Amino acid sequence: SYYHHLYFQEQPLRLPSPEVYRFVVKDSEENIVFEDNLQGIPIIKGGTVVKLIERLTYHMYADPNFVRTFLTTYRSFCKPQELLSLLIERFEIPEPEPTDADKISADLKRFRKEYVQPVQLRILNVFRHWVEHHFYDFERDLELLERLESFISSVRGKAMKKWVESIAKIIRRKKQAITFESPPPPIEWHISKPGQFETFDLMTLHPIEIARQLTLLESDLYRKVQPSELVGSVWTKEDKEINSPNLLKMIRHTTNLTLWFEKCIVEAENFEERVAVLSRIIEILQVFQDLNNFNGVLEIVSAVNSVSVYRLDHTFEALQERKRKILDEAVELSQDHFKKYLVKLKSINPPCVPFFGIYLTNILKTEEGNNDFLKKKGKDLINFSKRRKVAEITGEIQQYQNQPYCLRIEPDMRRFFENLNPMGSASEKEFTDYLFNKSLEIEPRNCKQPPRFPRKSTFSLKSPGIRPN
Ligand SMILES: C[C@H]1CN(c2nc(Nc3ccc(O)cc3)nc3ccccc23)CCCN1
Repeated sequence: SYYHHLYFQEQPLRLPSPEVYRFVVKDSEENIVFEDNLQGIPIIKGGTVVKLIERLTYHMYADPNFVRTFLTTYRSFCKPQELLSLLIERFEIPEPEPTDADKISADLKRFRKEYVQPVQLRILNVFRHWVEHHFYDFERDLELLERLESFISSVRGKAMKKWVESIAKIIRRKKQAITFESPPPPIEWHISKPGQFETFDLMTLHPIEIARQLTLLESDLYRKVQPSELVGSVWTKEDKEINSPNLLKMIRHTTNLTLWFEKCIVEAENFEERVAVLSRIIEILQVFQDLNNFNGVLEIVSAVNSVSVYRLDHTFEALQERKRKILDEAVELSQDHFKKYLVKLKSINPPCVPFFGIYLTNILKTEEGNNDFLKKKGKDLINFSKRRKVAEITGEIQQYQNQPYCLRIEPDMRRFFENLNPMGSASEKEFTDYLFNKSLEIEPRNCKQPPRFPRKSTFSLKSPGIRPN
């Protein structure tokens, strides 16, 4: 009564009624649309969530690319509990009502072999991919895992036991949860010595080791970001702390470090000390560059572009020309929408830390420039092509996440950079206003030379340089 729709048309497969199994409703413009201008598997443009689930577990062929993109992006259109219920509903396939003749027929044998078993195995593959690559869904919702484990314990049949045991094995391993191929260089120390963590500061630590330790820290933060933290702009929305925890740590580290570089410059009231502070920051930038940490490079560029720093003409003119040329070459990476940076990224060799902000910007642009739904007369369809476009960008982020640095962690220095709090008790607005007022104090408008302020420390301003020892 219901049927599934090259050089010969074979007999149609008989299916159960949609009244008892939602997924066999005929495809139409009102429930699924394909990228027909794009090219063996048809590319899904959008559909109802029921049709997306049907195609996620399609009986005719496997679709690994859709499975991957779906499981990365589905939270922007479907809740995890809802997804599990839909997959279970998909699994529990009723057989077509036997005709007066059946009351095993050839049609029913076809149905179990061509439809039921393939769809059920597709679902088990989706479960496997789900727990393998998105197990945080199950850490975040213990009931979701209980439902899944209970369901797979109900799956009968020798043919499916190996899939069930493969899923259970992954769950087992997930619930349970540094070597060097060549010797990392010795940790570098300047004025602050090992263990003296209360004296740690921008000018007392070694500029080489500041850049190394910030690079190890930023590499770790970058590596831990999952693509679903970026989908649907969830890191800016209500539940951001639950849905984007690693992304937020990355963003907040960058905010704090950029403000700290600004603070170090503007609070150096003594002119010669401030020029030495800026010069040291440029040396840290150089080492970031040597390490291919372009996140760190552009954090420093961002800091010197802050108004309170940028307006310090006397400080930039007092820089050695050699320091000026290094700074300005890095600033030019960012110009014309990061043209030169993007050329450099495509050519570098690992390990590296890419500039994270450009991905965030491109995802926000894509989220804003595409509608979540395709508009229909009846129920509007989920715009899946939008999610694919976002997944393309998150796929780029992941290329650089398995690239460890041959550098030794310094635990005290790592804690120092994890605990930076340049704002004190000020709000961001208060702190920004404070920095600008301090800028005005240390280089007043139209001063022909900066006023004299006392030196802040009694140490040499001389850098140890960026040659490793
Ligand atoms: C004279 C500038 C001062 N300045 C900067 N100068 C330079 N380079 C520079 C070239 C020639 C020179 O004689 C001295 C410095 N690089 C920067 C990089 C990041 C932020 C600001 C600046 C800030 C205001 C613009 N006017």
